[PDB]
Amino acid sequence: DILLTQSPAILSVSPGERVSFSCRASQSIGTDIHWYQQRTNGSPRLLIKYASESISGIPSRFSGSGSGTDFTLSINSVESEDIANYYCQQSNRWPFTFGSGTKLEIKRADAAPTVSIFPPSSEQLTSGGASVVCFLNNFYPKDINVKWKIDGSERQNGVLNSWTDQDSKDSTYSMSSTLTLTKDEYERHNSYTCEATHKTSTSPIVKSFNRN
Amino acid sequence: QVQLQQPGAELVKPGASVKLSCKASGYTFTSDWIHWVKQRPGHGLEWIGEIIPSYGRANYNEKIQKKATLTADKSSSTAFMQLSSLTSEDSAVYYCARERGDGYFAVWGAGTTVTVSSAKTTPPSVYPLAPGSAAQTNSMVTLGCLVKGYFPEPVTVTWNSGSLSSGVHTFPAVLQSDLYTLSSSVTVPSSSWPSETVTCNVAHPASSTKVDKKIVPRD
Amino acid sequence: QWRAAGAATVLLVIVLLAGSYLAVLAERGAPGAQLITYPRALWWSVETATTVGYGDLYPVTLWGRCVAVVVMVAGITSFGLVTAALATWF
Ligand SMILES: [K+]
Ligand SMILES: [K+]
Ligand SMILES: [K+]
Ligand SMILES: [K+]
Ligand SMILES: [K+]
Repeated sequence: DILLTQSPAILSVSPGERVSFSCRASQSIGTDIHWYQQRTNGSPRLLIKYASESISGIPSRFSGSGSGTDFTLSINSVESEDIANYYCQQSNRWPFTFGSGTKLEIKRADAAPTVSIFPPSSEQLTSGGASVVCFLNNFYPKDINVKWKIDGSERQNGVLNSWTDQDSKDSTYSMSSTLTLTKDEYERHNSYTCEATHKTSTSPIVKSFNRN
Repeated sequence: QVQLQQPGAELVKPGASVKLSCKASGYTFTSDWIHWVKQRPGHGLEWIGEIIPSYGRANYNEKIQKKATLTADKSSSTAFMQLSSLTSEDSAVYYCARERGDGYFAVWGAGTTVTVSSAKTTPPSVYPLAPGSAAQTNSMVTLGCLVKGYFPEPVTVTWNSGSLSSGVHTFPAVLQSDLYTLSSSVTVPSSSWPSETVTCNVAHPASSTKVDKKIVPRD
Repeated sequence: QWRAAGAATVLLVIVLLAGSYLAVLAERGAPGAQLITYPRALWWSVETATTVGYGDLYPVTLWGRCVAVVVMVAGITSFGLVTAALATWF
């Protein structure tokens, strides 16, 4: 069966710059190669067919070239919406096979995170549970640290974090940090604070609120 | 209109089997082939097999253990994939795709998330996330909704029935004690809220539930 | 009768199309098979009927080969006639 090699697995480019994805077939497949785009949580979408044929609905920005064993998918002037995984697929011989995929990463300007802290809802408290949620939104680079403090004392237990993939809207990243406690544990504490430490600042960005 | 319709999710206990469906619309030709592709989280696309509805013959990827059996109903224009004796290795998103006999997948279904686990189904609890009374608002305000205690994945979160897309971030779910939890973020001009309503819609395919939660300022 | 043999043209076009469809149907599932898409399968068929057989495409399965054999004869018989008729009326 035909092996499709896509290397590098990750490609980093600056905004508006031209980028080229590589696809090499283990044997000659003429121009029987097709490219698909798959955004985070989305289904694959056909971009180019038979190595270089345009698909209606796809931005002129996208183009393909090559024949034989080496193929290229190019994007003229990359923009945020192009952030996604790209796969090649061959139909020269049975069975059809897919390349392992290349992720497009965009290197934009640094951006400090927008921090928001939210007290648990009354609806949740009514169930004997209390979740304190903190959003660290739209920052770059993605490297970032979050710290929790209850009544001035760092807290670690009950904290779960989640990081999004690079956003196809503005090339930034976001992170959520959730401190879950029982209604009781929550009732015997005054202030809850979330602190974000990011490259954009020598000092942490802090948001707090008192249960009263 | 949606050319290929697939159910959102299927929970299967280890060892059991499940039959996935793919309802097709739009032009149909005797030369159409319906393909199935498997994709595990964080991984690539794996071809499973294909079937030609007009004749009923199916072919399968020889490189992998055969878990699927493909069939097709011409009268209902529906293709089916029976997956049997599943294990956690079979947990993944399964896409169906249509090829006009010319080599490329013109269109794909939204995919069916299959989870192989012994755990039981559980609808999510949706809680509001409104700023505290001491929070200073800028020219923009950030709101959100907490979706926790659901199983299995996935859940789809939209704002104002989908009319609100810009300024929205939905974080990947985290698994703890056989239950998932995630939050979604939305940012709108500070002046428009609460004057203009902001509601999140949470759909959980596995439990056939969809609830709405209006986000209003704290008391 | 001259343009009545021109009916072979009708037959041929049918065998070519059926051949192409059948060819793909027979070939897919065969690791390495290249005759797996309709358009080129249609080109393969003419290439075969006209007996030009370039080698850029050919069946590797048993039924594929059977379909091929049918297409070949269809071609030979068909062209045989159209040639014999053009020879008559001239
Ligand atoms: K010859
Ligand atoms: K020859
Ligand atoms: K030859
Ligand atoms: K040769
Ligand atoms: K001859």
